[PDB]
Amino acid sequence: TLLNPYFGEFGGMYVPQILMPALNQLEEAFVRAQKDPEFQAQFADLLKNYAGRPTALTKCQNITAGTRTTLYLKREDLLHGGAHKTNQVLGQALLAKRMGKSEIIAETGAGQHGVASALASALLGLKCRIYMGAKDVERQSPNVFRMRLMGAEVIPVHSGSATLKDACNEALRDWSGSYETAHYMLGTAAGPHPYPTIVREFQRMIGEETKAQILDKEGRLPDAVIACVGGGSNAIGMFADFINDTSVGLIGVEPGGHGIETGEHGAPLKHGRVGIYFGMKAPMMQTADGQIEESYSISAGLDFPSVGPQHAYLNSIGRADYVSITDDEALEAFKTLCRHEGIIPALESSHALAHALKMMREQPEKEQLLVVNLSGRGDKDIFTVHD
Amino acid sequence: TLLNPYFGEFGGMYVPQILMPALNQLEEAFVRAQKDPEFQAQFADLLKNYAGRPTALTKCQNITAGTRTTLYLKREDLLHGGAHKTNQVLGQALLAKRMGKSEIIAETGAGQHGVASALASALLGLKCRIYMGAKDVERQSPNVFRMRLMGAEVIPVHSGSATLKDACNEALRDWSGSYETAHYMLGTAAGPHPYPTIVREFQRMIGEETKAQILDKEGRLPDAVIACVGGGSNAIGMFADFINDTSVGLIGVEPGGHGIETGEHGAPLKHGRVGIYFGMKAPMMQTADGQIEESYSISAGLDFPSVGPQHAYLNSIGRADYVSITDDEALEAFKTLCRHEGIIPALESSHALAHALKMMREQPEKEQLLVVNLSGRGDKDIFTVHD
Amino acid sequence: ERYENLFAQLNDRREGAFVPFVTLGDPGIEQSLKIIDTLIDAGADALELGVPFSDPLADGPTIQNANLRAFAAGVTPAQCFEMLALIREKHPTIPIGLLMYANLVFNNGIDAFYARCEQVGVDSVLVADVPVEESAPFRQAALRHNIAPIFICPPNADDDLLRQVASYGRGYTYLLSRSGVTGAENRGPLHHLIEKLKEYHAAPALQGFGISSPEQVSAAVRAGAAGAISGSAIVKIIEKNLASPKQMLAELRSFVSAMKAASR
Amino acid sequence: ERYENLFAQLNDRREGAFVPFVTLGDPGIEQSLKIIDTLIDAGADALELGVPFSDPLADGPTIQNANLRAFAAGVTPAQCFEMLALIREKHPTIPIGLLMYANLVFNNGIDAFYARCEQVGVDSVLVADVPVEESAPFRQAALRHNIAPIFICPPNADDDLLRQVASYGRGYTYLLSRSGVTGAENRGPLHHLIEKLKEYHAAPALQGFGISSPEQVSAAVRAGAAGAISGSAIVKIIEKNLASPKQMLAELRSFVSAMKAASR
Ligand SMILES: O=P(O)(O)/C=C/CCSc1ccccc1O
Ligand SMILES: O=P(O)(O)/C=C/CCSc1ccccc1O
Ligand SMILES: *Cc1c(COP(=O)(O)O)cnc(C)c1O
Ligand SMILES: *Cc1c(COP(=O)(O)O)cnc(C)c1O
Ligand code: NA
Ligand code: NA
Repeated sequence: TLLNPYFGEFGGMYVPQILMPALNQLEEAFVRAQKDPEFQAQFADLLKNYAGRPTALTKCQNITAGTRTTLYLKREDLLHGGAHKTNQVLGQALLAKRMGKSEIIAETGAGQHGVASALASALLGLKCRIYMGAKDVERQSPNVFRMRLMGAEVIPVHSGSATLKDACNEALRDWSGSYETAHYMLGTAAGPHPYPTIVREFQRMIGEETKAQILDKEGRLPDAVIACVGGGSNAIGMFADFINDTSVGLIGVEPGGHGIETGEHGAPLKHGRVGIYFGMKAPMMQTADGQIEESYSISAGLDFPSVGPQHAYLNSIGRADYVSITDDEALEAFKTLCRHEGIIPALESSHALAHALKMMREQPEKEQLLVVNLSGRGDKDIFTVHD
Repeated sequence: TLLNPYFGEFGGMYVPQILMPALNQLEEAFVRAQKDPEFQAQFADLLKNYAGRPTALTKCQNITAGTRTTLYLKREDLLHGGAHKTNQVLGQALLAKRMGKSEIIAETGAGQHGVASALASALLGLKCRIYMGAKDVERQSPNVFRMRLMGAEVIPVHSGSATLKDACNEALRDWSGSYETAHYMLGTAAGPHPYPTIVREFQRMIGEETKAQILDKEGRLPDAVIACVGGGSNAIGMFADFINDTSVGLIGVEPGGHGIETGEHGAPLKHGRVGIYFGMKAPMMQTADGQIEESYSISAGLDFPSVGPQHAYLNSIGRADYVSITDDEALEAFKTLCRHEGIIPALESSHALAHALKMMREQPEKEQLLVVNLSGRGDKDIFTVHD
Repeated sequence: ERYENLFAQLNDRREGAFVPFVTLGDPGIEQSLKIIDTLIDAGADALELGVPFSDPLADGPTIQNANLRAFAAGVTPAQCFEMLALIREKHPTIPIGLLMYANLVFNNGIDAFYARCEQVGVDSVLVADVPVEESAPFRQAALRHNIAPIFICPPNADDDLLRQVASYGRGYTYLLSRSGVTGAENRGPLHHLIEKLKEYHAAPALQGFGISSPEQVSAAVRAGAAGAISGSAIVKIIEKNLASPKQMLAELRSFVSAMKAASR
Repeated sequence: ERYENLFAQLNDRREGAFVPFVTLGDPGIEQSLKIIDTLIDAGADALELGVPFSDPLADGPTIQNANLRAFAAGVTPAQCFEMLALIREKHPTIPIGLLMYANLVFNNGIDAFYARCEQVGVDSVLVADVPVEESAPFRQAALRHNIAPIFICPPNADDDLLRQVASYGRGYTYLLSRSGVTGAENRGPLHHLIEKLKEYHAAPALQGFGISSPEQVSAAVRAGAAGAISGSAIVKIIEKNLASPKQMLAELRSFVSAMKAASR
């Protein structure tokens, strides 16, 4: 390969031999595209005029009242589609096109990655095929209709636990015999190389924009940047540009579900076990037998059974810290932002906000310049929180 | 008054004597605010960093394929809240504050103006009271919960037809005895002066941004700008900056429901009759007895029983043209944008897009530079179109 | 000159005016005609009659329901004028004032509306949603057809407003005792406005809004007002007795008689 | 040197190898042990045995359902090794190859996995989701415990891949006859790879994927391959007869015997 498939001990390229040429092709088209000004200008154009780039950085004043904390929010909820996922897919769709490919395959859980993949493919004339665990298709009706309305083929996966895990499997199965005309649009900064590197590089805007923005608004880098971690995309997109700024703390927030102690969570990086699956060596929701398990969270989008290799690596060397947040904790952060700031946050993002609120509430006299990545919109979650 | 309450024959200030001092106060605080750089800089700040201003202008390439038409879309669907309504409320909330007021009263039909009023009030520490016709409260559950979640008091109006008409009544009734501490945040460019003038001036960004944007992208003003007209806000916001550019055509699109011929529509400006109601002299959905009637449309947001006075005036002198679009026509435009462009448009906006599609499809060899105001997002309408 | 003679007569008697209000056709054309005759027979000096409107935005719950009840019986404006023609043929001297919303007078042409009022015998017209700033056409048409254009003098009225109301108005000056909408629910110091209106030779003031007890009408008169208008207290009796028309009338008489007595 | 002797024996007979595949514990531990003995008794030259995995991403519907059926019976990896120990105690010479997914060998430590294989009598291990680029630890541990590390030679294989597979691999070279996943559903010209692998002294090629008819195994042998592996065609028979275990066995024998004959 041209780039290192690993981040320390994590990553790799654990896919059947048949798919290796596809990963080598993809890697090389990415490196070329990255050095191609025509590609860069094309991606930048789609990002600006079609998606809404750059996104705002909102100073939440009311919320931090009575404390010495200053909190900003990366407004990824204002991107087209309602989530940061839109950045990633646009670039990957252009990559598929650069490769001479005209078919897209996509895995999805809460349906947010599928909607994103579907809109990108519609816009760029790609044939989109999307796999969704049957249990998620029954659970995520509005996203399924949105996907179908945008031309995408939605295909229910009934194998295994009929959820994300199984949808991912099906996509790689499909890809193992269709790679020659179709590209696999992976949904997060995980999976086999070059994917974790590509999704990151295609999510970098977030942290790159947050830097210039905070430097303009406060003339200083933040004390810390916080982001939820389901798979790792929105978090690494934020973290990326701040990694070499050692004074800025990086905080990844994993879903705690009903509590770590109950085993009903989605915190593999911190409470999981290293294993090899989905073309990756990384922390995982696993049984004692090494059978792959499911990730639980009140938020559907934070249910990827593992985490990105770079995160597991940033945690290993101490560059970044990973904590968790329960369902109730996320519910409260969600409630509070609605009421004091007039912003309905995705329940995914709410976990990140919940940690920032903790940092504040716990040390109210501590001077802190905080930025939380509001990866998505919460209009989605109105019913769920309501019940 | 300081400004002319009328636009030709339309407008006026038809409210009980008790409310006249409130309209005079409001008018004067608006004129002052307009000349106040501190206000302007504050409104501009909220607009940029909290709402997402400026919005994109998206060239729809696929959709116009096979024709000599170039179509752009004002991306008001990417504003915070999902609709252009957010611009208006922020300024009016600052106006209420300038006035020493700390209470907000708001009328709403589809619930979009209520959500907007609610988020603005939450953000600026105003106490928000919202009236909604009972039939709309039963019909618009997600918006009601959103409103309530953002701190607003939602109050069902059971009088009359228990819809918009009646909600508007209740708000003016309330205001007639609370004006001293509360401001009435009217939802569109209609009602008694100074409201049509204020909502316009606070919606001007749209057309002002579209000008610089198209001038940059095409080096020419558009041949025409198209926008849906329920009450008139999004349309006048677009039109405003182009009024003195006589070469640019202005196209207002009214809902046709099942067909004008069936009487089941919401096209008063063109198929209604001039009357006096809601503090206004303007075209209206009326019976032969002058009893106020309801406006019908597949889209809930285009059900304001009348239209703005300036529109009725721009139509009168020939400055702007108003046409209508049926339910099916809007359904088709909605479908087409989803499939070819990856954008789910509000069913309100779809009426505007539907007319642009007509102009194209009907004269495919005609060279046309068109801009459609995509006033809002269509995630709202997924279920409705689905059924 | 119905109001003119009524006020001169009441002045000689050192008496105030009691003016009840009802929606025409509430709860039915026939019961309403019967309600109106009972109103007069119990001592009403004048009448304030509203024609059913779809959006009575200056009225509280009681009068709102009065319009709903009328609507349910199918009372149209055409029917109201027919009712008014008959009420006049029955009572030659009593001042008849109409409570109107703007669309209803503008609908068939403002001029044609005031001509119909004349033809029928209406004495005045108060258009609830037209301030003095917008009264010109209505004022002009009223005068042209010998109809007294009624203006509302609010508690927050400035001097220019007082001076306008006093020059334009005829019949009587509608003096609000409160902010808000109609309703006997919220009870309403009007001495200054009363003296100033007198100074400008305005029409005799008639206090309206909240007047529900005989005590209230005696105080209006004591403060210098020429009389008082009561609507919701009146309409509430109709609401209270929809299942017993005879009791409605009986109760209507009792309240109006007790109310009229309070002005003497 | 189980594969070594088997291939030398088959070469002297100018015969190809027939290697059926099944998931251990499908549809039950006992029926599976019975299925495996029937497989051997009907003429299987070797065995490819998969241990139940939650996410078999290189397998089509048939084998997917094979893992589901095993899971439904509660077959754990520990149970599989117990089954394998017994199969070996029953059959001393037959080559036993395991079809494995990566997490299952890495779970309790890669080294500890290959030691267990030795202890039990396993002859080889194919880790379905580890390309040659990532085989190092698995390859090394296999050799350390006298286990033949099996590599997959795909149809799109370049020369460097062919040269890698030939130097690292032991036992047999898994030659894919198709792209895609396992399934008798899609039928798979492999002459070039076969000759090149021979040139590099690779392990005898065993064609796998799509092999469902005796005609297919005779052709593999004719093309120069040392034998063929068949899984889905085999497992489909188990699926077909879940309600009749006796017929399952009877049908298993019939197909395997007809398949073995095609290599002779
Ligand atoms: O119910 P009240 O006694 O508070 C008042 C009754 C007066 C009815 S006349 C009237 C006057 C002004 C605006 C609306 C009206 O309906
Ligand atoms: O069902 P087939 O006859 O197409 C193939 C069977 C071989 C099973 S062994 C095997 C080999 C590679 C990857 C996954 C597997 O399960
Ligand atoms: C898609 C999704 C996620 C899960 O995110 P990764 O960034 O891939 O961890 C998080 N937040 C939102 C809003 C999402 O829609
Ligand atoms: C609120 C609403 C409207 C109705 O609009 P006016 O601009 O006031 O006519 C139109 N479009 C959308 C998306 C809306 O939400
Ligand atoms: Na995870
Ligand atoms: Na309208």
